[PDB]
Amino acid sequence: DSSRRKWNKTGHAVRAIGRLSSKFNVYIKADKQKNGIKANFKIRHNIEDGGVQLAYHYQQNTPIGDGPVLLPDNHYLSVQSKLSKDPNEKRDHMVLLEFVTAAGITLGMDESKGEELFTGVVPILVELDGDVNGHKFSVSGEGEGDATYGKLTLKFICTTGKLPVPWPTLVTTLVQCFSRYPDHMKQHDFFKSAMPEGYIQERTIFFKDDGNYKTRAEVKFEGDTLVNRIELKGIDFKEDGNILGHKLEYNTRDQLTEEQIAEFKEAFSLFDKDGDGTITTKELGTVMRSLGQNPTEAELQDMINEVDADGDGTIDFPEFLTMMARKMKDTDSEEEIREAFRVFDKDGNGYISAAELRHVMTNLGEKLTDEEVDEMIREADIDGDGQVNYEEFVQMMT
Ligand SMILES: [Ca+2]
Ligand SMILES: [Ca+2]
Ligand SMILES: [Ca+2]
Ligand SMILES: [Ca+2]
Repeated sequence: DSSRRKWNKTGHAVRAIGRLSSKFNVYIKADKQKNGIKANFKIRHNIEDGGVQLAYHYQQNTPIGDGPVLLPDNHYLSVQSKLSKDPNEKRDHMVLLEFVTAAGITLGMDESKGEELFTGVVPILVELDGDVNGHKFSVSGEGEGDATYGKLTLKFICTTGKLPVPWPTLVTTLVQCFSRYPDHMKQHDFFKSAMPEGYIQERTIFFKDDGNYKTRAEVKFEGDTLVNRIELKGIDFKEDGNILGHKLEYNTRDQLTEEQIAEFKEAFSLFDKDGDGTITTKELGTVMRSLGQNPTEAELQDMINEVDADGDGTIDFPEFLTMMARKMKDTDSEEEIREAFRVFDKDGNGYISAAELRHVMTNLGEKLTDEEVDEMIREADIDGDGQVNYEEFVQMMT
């Protein structure tokens, strides 16, 4: 089991570097000329019997009123969503709990008049009129937002009967003014600064190998209620694809196992060489270099920033756990592991020998004995040739 733990560990570190290089958040930038903002992000929709349907989002927001707004430096929003059902509700519907937090600006230490409209709980009304491939529909929703906690609680109904697209594909269209901006980032909250007059939010959402939604929404106060009024047009969908075919998973209740957390702590340790419970840009750097990469300082800083939910400048184990729960496609993961193979196979002969394995594991800070190295080789060596080929490496690293 201990040669297997060493392979487990190594596979997890290789995958961790890939995930630290991926972009899962909502990336916001200023658009000075338009007195607003742009955003881009990808949503990974789980496909019921396996796989991920990507939805590439592009976004622009512009103020409705004439007053000055806050134009942000580059940052992101991190969103966690739960979709559920009301067992009493006979209409086609969705119950949504969401938490949204601004991050991506590094404080490096542990901890608008519009903003005043958000200091407590605010009631919300949502209205959507859609047309996807000529299928006309309407959604109505109501709830509350509490921007102190970044929290949204809403129930939505399809008021025209059965919803012709899956509910998860509408979540992003169905009030980013309820994001929680940390105290060090209040100057960057464009969304609240545009209130009460509000903003227009426009998106195009490209479902890969399928159709697209284009949306236009007005988000503004009407008296004390924050209202999101939306028109959605979807075109070029496949009648048989994941959207019009209802092939998408509703809720992804999918928490990590105890063994998996156990395995992820061992991977964490391989990064956290000083043992202080944190991974710094330097520690990440050292691991990346022993795996044949040459990241710049700014690239290390960006990688940590992508997962540094608390903005303290380092990755702690909870942050690491969130990151390792990030899905990469079966075939994404794949270039990482190929790269790793080429790094392990020092002479490039297509086999990792025991001497080459030792060399790398040592540089990864496992000091192994002659026997421990042969134990690892034997574990992976399916064809018995005494060395590890690509196909055998894949088996161990996945
Ligand atoms: Ca450390
Ligand atoms: Ca952190
Ligand atoms: Ca070799
Ligand atoms: Ca072999």
